[PDB]
Amino acid sequence: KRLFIIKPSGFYDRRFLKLMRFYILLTGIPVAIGITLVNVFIGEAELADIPEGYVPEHWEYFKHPISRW
Amino acid sequence: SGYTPDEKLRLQQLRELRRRWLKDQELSPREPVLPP
Ligand SMILES: CCCCCCCCCCCCCCCCCC(=O)OC[C@H](COP(=O)([O-])OCC(O)COP(=O)([O-])OC[C@@H](COC(=O)CCCCCCCCCCCCCCCCC)OC(=O)CCCCCCCCCCCCCCCCC)OC(=O)CCCCCCCCCCCCCCCCC
Repeated sequence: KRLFIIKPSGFYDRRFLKLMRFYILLTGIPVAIGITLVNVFIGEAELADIPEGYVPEHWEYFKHPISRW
Repeated sequence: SGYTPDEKLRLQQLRELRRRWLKDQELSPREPVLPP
């Protein structure tokens, strides 16, 4: 003998959670994929002494490619 | 020293209504229909 369980409407909370997850993932999955691709294929810079008679650009003092960009 | 006749009648009517409502709370064999 199954009975009816009286509950408050859970449709709207579930819809809000689904929408928030959808938008966050929509904007974040490309970001994570791009970060992973950049890390794998464009590694961090390597420390090196400044060659004689050469001045580096202002963005050539950082090691992460995203930070340099 | 016990239920008065008015109290007896009111309790009987309320009990009948309550039992009818509780019976109505039951589920038909198909009630949880699922969307495709
Ligand atoms: C969702 C709904 C809910 C909503 C809730 C609210 C959410 C709000 C979110 C808002 C936005 C988020 C903000 C965050 C932004 C920050 C981004 C950032 O800075 O990235 C950081 C960081 C990136 O670092 P980096 O500075 O860019 O890289 C520096 C190096 O150059 C790199 O070194 P490398 O050269 O080695 O390269 C490594 C590379 C590649 O490395 C590898 O691939 C190797 C790893 C596996 C190899 C192991 C072997 C496996 C394969 C072998 C088998 C095959 C071969 C053999 C087969 C034959 C078998 C016999 O990997 C990476 O680059 C890391 C990937 C970056 C992903 C970060 C995602 C952030 C994006 C922001 C938005 C996120 C939205 C959420 C959705 C995300 C997607 C679902 O990424 C990480 O998170 C690293 C985490 C590593 C930690 C490991 C876990 C250890 C845990 C220790 C603690 C234990 C205590 C318990 C706690 C447990 C908790 C885990």
